[PDB]
Amino acid sequence: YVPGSVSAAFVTCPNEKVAKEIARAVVEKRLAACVNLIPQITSIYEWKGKIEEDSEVLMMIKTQSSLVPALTEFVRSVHPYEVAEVIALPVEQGNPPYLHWVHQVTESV
Amino acid sequence: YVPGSVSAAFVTCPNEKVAKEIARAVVEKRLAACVNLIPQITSIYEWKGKIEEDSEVLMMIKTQSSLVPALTEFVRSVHPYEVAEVIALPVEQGNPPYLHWVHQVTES
Amino acid sequence: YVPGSVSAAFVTCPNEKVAKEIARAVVEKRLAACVNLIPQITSIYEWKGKIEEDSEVLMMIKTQSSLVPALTEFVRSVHPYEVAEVIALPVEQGNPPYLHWVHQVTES
Repeated sequence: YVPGSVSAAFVTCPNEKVAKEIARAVVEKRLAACVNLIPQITSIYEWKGKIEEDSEVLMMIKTQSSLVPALTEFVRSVHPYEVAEVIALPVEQGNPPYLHWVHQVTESV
Repeated sequence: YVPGSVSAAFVTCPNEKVAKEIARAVVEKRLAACVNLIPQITSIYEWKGKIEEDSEVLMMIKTQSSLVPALTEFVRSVHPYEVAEVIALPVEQGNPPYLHWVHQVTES
Repeated sequence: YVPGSVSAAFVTCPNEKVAKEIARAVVEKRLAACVNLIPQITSIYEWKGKIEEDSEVLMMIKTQSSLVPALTEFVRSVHPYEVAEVIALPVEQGNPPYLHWVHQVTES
């Protein structure tokens, strides 16, 4: 395992149906090895000077770090918002056969 | 995008109502760009030798890394418990215009 | 605070009753200081040429970075999976007495 060669990316979505469309497509396209959907989130941020509280879904995405720029761009291309929240945090350690799988199921088309 | 220059911080609150109040507060004060609250969490740890399980709310907060010290101090004050659990993890990549927006709505 | 001396590990489990026995066991063995269980996740991934969506529980475990291999070995020895997902992310900043507490309850 090379530290930092896998990453967990977060993306938030307006509802569960868009989240699952997008989760299903990143995996079909091999941009990611798996996606965990966390429903029922409440997002709180400022917009147009006012504080909003939206009902959302958070996606946690496991992919190779070298693929996050293509993941992200795919995300921008389909996402309802027009500035989509994508962040990716490096995996330093883990289950060595899990990490390998992430690499396998996501490499070389 | 400068790697490491935005962090995602995670904070555990005893219930929705305090979590929402803190989340509102840190965003109004521009200590954070946005906060995701995740309800119906269960936390398990040792207390004075013995396993507990609490019912809580986990907050994920995005903000500039150089702001992590003040957010944490804000969270410490404001308080229910004595030791506030805040950890921040470095964001290495992501959607540039989004990360740019984080830096601007918390800017200096 | 030594940056990256604490880690946040994510483990995905089939249900609440499994995540909970593992959660209790890692805390008890002092492989971890604190575990949060996030219920009601959907996992999406390709298996056998098609998309699977399973109903699952995500655990988030705070512990000493130096303890992750022993954490991971234990998780793998008790976990129904057959390739359990365990990933760890370095905690670069946060609440120093909290982080000191993570180290004390898992002390070497």
